[PDB]
Amino acid sequence: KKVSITVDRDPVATSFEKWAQPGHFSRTLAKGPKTTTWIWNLHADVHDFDSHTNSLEDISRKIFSAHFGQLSIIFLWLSGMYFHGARFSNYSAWLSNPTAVKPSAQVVWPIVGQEVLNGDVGGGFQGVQVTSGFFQIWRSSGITSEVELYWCALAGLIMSGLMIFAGWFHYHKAAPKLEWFQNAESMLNHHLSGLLGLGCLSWAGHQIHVSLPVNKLLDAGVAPQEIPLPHEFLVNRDLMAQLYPSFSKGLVPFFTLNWSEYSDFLTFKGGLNPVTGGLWLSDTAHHHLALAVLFIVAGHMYRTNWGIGHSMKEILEAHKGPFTGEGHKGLYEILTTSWHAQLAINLAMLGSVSIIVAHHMYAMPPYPYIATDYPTQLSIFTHHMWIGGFCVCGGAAHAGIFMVRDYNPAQNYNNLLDRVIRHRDAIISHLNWICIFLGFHSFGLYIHNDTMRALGRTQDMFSDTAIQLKPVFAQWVQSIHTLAPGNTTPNALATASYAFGGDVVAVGNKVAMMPISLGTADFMVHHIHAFTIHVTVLILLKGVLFSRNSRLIPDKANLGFRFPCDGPGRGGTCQSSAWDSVFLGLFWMYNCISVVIFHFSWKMQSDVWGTVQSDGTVTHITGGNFAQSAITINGWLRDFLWAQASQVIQSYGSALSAYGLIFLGAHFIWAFSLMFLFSGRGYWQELIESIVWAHNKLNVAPAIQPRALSITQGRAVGLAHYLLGGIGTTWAFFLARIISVG
Amino acid sequence: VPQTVAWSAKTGAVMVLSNILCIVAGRYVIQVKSGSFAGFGLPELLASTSLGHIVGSGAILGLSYVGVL
Amino acid sequence: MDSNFLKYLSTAPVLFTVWLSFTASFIIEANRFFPDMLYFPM
Amino acid sequence: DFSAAVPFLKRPSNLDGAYIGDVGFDPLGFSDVFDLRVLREAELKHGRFAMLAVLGFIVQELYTFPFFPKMAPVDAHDYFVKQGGGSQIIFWISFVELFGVVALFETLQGKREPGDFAFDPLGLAKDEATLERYRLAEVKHARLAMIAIGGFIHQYWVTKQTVLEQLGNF
Amino acid sequence: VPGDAGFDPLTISAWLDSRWLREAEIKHCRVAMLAAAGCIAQDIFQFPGAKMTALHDAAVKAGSMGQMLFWIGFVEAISTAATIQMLQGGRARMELSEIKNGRLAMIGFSGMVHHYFITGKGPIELLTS
Ligand code: CLA
Ligand code: CLA
Ligand code: CLA
Ligand code: CLA
Ligand SMILES: CC1=C(C#C/C(C)=C/C=C/C(C)=C/C=C/C=C(C)/C=C/C=C(\C)C#CC2=C(C)C[C@@H](O)CC2(C)C)C(C)(C)C[C@H](O)C1
Ligand SMILES: CC1=C(C#C/C(C)=C/C=C/C(C)=C/C=C/C=C(C)/C=C/C=C(C)/C=C/C2=C(C)CCCC2(C)C)C(C)(C)C[C@H](O)C1
Ligand SMILES: CC1=C(C/C=C(\C)CCC[C@H](C)CCC[C@H](C)CCCC(C)C)C(=O)c2ccccc2C1=O
Repeated sequence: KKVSITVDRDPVATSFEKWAQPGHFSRTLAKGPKTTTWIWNLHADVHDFDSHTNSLEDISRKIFSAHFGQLSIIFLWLSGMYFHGARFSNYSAWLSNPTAVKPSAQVVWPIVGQEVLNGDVGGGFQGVQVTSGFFQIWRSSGITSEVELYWCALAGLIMSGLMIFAGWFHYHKAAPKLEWFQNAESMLNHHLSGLLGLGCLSWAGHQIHVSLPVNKLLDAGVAPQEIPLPHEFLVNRDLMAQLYPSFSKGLVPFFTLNWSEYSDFLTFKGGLNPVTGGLWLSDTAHHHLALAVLFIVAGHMYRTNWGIGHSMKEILEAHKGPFTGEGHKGLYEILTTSWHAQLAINLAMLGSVSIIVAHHMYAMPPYPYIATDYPTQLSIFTHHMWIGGFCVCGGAAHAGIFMVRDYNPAQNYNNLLDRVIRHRDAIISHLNWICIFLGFHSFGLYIHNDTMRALGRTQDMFSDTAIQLKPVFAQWVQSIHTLAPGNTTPNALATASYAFGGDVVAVGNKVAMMPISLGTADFMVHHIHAFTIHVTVLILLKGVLFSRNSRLIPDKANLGFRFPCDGPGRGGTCQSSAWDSVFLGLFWMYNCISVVIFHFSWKMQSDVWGTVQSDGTVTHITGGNFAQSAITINGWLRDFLWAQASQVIQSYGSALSAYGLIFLGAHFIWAFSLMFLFSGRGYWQELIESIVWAHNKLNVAPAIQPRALSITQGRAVGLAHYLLGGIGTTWAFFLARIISVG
Repeated sequence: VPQTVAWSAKTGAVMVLSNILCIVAGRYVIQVKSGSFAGFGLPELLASTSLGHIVGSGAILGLSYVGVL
Repeated sequence: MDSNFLKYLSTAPVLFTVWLSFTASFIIEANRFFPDMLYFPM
Repeated sequence: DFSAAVPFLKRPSNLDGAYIGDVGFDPLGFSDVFDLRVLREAELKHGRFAMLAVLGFIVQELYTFPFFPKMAPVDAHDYFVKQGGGSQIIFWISFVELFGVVALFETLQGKREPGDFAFDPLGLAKDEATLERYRLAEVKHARLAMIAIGGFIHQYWVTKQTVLEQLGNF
Repeated sequence: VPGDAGFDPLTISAWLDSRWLREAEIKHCRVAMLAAAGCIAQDIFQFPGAKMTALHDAAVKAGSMGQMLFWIGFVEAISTAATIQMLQGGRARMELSEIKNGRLAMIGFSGMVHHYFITGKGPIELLTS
């Protein structure tokens, strides 16, 4: 039983004394401010626990309790989302008419004329239209009343209180020892089996006993207050067997392995529900039940306390071949002694999963009536692309913090890390060449087209009409997925998504999903994507690989992860740190994700979204202009940015005037950021000197001597306002555009 | 839909076979622990029969799928 | 009341957040009871 | 040692007969986590509210003031929400509770017993012995009235009959 | 240590606390004692205004089982404090009699309930016929 619970009791005293002493956590900051730099250095380094403490135990304790604090905030956030749905929303009116009522769960106070924001969202209601997709979640959950939304809100508040108690309790009363945190086999067994496996299984149970009966009655057309309460399905097994006759047999088919009996509610239909335009919830129930089984199975792989299981160290040390030296030896020690190495992996994977979520949810719309709510489809795609891109760049941020700090060459001799660092010139030169090739052969095709169209030579352009760059591999994969039902997925009845080909699914005369054809414009913008992702990898990988040393600076690890430069010598070493590649790679992430959401927005409006009428033909939002106009930059400028900015500019005096104001406000913040990005600290300190002089003249100089921001903080402030401004402009542009027309 | 059959002694036979198959396999391949009377305990027995109900359930469903039953 | 908790509430960010929330709050209230004051009424 | 009340439960250890009414009943171990002075202040405050409430019921069926309409105590809650006297009572309770907040700070700072407001106008407490018995009786009544309160309000909901009329009928 | 016939063939005692095992066994003993005696008692006589397995669901609609659940749940909460404080740190004949009759009650109750599945009848009702 070497996997055991070990706790120090009453480690840290619950006292308000350190609250009154800002900066108590570091030796530099605890002696108080003398310049204004102290104030900024206080906020900058506060959650950098491994910069304050030497011991991995105290660092692990601070992290565990801070994760409870984060959970408490998320539960509070969720509880408020339910309460605004319960109290300030048109949810009940939306349940009766999901295709007519626009979801709204935010009402403004009348103060300075701002009550114009309470627009007519429908259902005898005035409020701010919400695009987070909660209404579609709640109907998928089977909520059907505001009373149940109040109970969910209380359930979030109780959980929110319990997490903040646990964070206090596990830091101040019962803090686990380092040997508790260093149980990677136990944690993985429980997080696969217990968290993910029982998470899916329990949710499958809710889906089967609550979501499936309630949503069958809704899609049959029964009024929400005419629907039995969710526990009457749990007790009256006769009533549940009316909707799904397999329930007449109970749990004998489950235990005797006669699973085919359960095909009423555990289907493999594929495609969409014609009534709601969403995934069949009988499929999602089977999906979560099947996922639950193999998460519970996966969580029995590793060895804890009984000899059965794998040692993760043994798996890693055995995988070594003739190209890779000692192989994965020493990686277990890295990943059970470095939190940053763990955070680097988990941020890159969570960011990747968030990017996948964006693609899977628009193409295979999971919730009822979310596919034809186009403001939600655009909002949750754009939101989850940004979460993914940010989290991916923090994976390289913390891979750099690992390499600078937690990397020890003595324990990493001739293994995979040692070998990567020892040919990093070959990696970075090959990536650099790919990015030049990719930029020339993706963006240069656009420049070729701008010139040819401007020169009157439309026969010389790369277009469907002219020279054709077809995406044959993507078209071929689309062919296979339409052929899969009955052929390579024989028991499936419909395709995984109608985006691959097949029918047009219409709900309330609006397209839910329909085949997303790929042409020359799709070939061009996909290689635009591969170029922007590869350059982002190039900037971030070069920062991780050269974080400790270069040919330029032989001792970059002694300067740290985050330093501004090593002087104007060697020609100039401005922005040479690993932090400065995260800084430069967040711009190229911003560039990458901006083109992705622009590609998504224009393609869905031009080729997918719109209205169906007689003869079954579809009138799209921008009328199919993507194919012949997304091949030039002038087409993107004119037919996408200029044409679709009309709604946000003409929004003044409407309920969308808030988006019009945020459009201008974010344009401001973006431009203001360039003051911090294009300027240097030395100018601003000398300007402050004259301002200090005028204060000295009036005897009003401060005792905390004002300083210009650090070189790094000028970069961090410039990047933050650039991101706030750039993303905030697109947020207003996307939301005012798609609320008006979709 | 893949045909499955109500529990019969044939279903039992496959399950029994699979459980025993894994009990013998577990005596051979479990690396950390009288062919079955050395070092055999409950976590070894509870693991081999857990894989038997995984292998047996898969075998039963597959043999029902193809017609062997 | 605890003197270390009162010394915490006397810290610059709390007082800045409280004072400017109080300041913002009586501008908001003044514009509720007396709205649309483009000029000093005279 | 073992708990006086629950023989098979161990004594909590923050409940060592310091307070009057201590029978060692604390299974959830809220006294291992939270300050027992705060908990005792709440115990006596909840109990005093409950005692005034149970009497509040009983007298309100027997008599009501001529200027106020005759009606059941839960109906009185809703009537005085909309009439204005409920906010009156809420304001004056909240006013007293301000000096109660000061009182609880005095208790936390060590200078006051948790429910002691020095409220002995009629001099009923004579010396140490009678005061210990009186406060034991107060704690026992306070806990009992908290139980009682749940019964009158919940029973009125389930069967729409008042406490005295429910004893009178059935 | 009570009721030790040297009968642990599967050796559960090696991989779970003997205190936890004894507590669970004696709880199962006493619950099954009440259940088996109650199962025979219903066929012997009936409480006014009030068969084996379906009567569970005939009783839940009134709220009887829910109320009993609430009070068992309360007692089991103080009893989970009991087992945690047990675990974190002329009469022996009577303990052995309790544990023996309780194991017998587990066998007996299992018999009566599966007899209900066989015949839709209670224990002594079937015995009579
Ligand atoms: C967590 C997410 C979240 C978010 C973003 C919102 C957002 C909003 N809510 Mg909702 N709400 C939430 C959770 C949330 N709520 C929860 C969990 C509940 C249940 C209790 C509610 C219950 C609720 C009600 C009942 C109402 C709102 C209302 C509102 C709106 C105005 C709030 C306002 O100005 O009050 C401002 C109130 C103040 C007292 C101002 C306080 C400002 C101080 C100075 C902030 C300082 C914080 C402090 C310094 C932190 C440090 C502590 C210190 C010790 C140093 C706004 C849209 C209102 C609305 O929609 O009206 C139409 C409304 O009436 N909310
Ligand atoms: C089955 C066991 C189990 C489960 C469910 C979890 C669950 C979790 N752990 Mg893990 N953990 C476990 C065992 C388990 N742990 C063990 C054995 C160890 C020791 C090796 C650890 C060590 C560990 C560390 C070091 C950390 C976690 C963290 C987390 C949280 C991850 C963030 C998240 O997704 O939360 C959100 C998802 C949720 C579902 C929220 C649920 C909140 C409760 C706690 C879940 C369980 C409730 C209960 C069992 C369900 C009752 C069901 C009932 C109604 C029928 C999550 C609550 C991290 C964290 O955030 O710390 C707080 C973290 O830093 N765990
Ligand atoms: C699970 C996620 C996670 C976690 C736990 C951490 C944790 C950490 N990171 Mg990492 N990081 C993450 C994600 C994460 N990061 C992501 C997604 C990125 C990409 C942007 C980075 C990029 C990154 C860098 C580049 C650096 C860190 C650093 C740090 C450490 C110091 C934190 C601190 O003191 O900041 C204190 C927190 C603040 C000062 C907050 C201010 C930040 C912004 C500007 C405010 C937020 C704006 C807001 C959302 C919008 C405002 C609305 C507007 C309209 C008003 C800590 C170890 C630093 C370090 O040295 O580590 C050793 C460091 O240099 N991280
Ligand atoms: C429109 C603005 C713009 C442009 C064109 C570039 C261009 C480039 N950047 Mg820069 N960058 C920009 C803004 C821009 N950046 C900003 C704002 C930042 C701030 C954070 C950065 C930060 C940055 C970093 C950190 C990195 C780059 C990299 C790159 C290169 C990518 C490789 C490539 O595509 O090669 C192909 C070249 C192009 C697409 C340029 C346009 C050429 C077109 C096809 C026309 C060519 C016409 C032809 C030459 C005419 C010849 C005749 C004429 C002379 C008369 C390329 C040189 C990366 C790099 O150098 O690695 C390879 C890299 O690591 N950039
Ligand atoms: C302290 C102080 C002073 C004072 C004072 C004051 C105001 C003192 C007032 C004290 C009061 C009001 C005590 C009341 C306690 C009530 C209890 C314990 C509840 C019993 C109910 C039960 C058991 C029940 C029940 C039942 C249920 C639930 C429902 C029914 O269907 C059935 C049933 C009826 C059986 C003064 C000013 C004198 C001065 C002095 O110097 C200091
Ligand atoms: C919401 C609202 C209203 C209201 C209201 C109110 C105030 C409703 C009242 C709620 C209360 C006080 C519920 C508490 C009940 C006490 C319980 C359950 C204790 C049971 C003892 C147990 C389980 C065991 C005891 C034990 C046993 C075994 C024996 C040994 C001792 C012990 C261990 C203690 C209004 C009227 C204002 C109207 C308004 O429009 C809306
Ligand atoms: C303007 C500017 C300054 C001057 C700006 C300073 C000294 C900071 C002024 C900030 C004031 C003092 C407080 C900020 C309050 C803001 C109104 C709100 C900010 C939001 C959060 C900080 C709360 C630099 O120091 C600098 C340094 C390096 C590169 C570029 C620049 C640069 O561009």
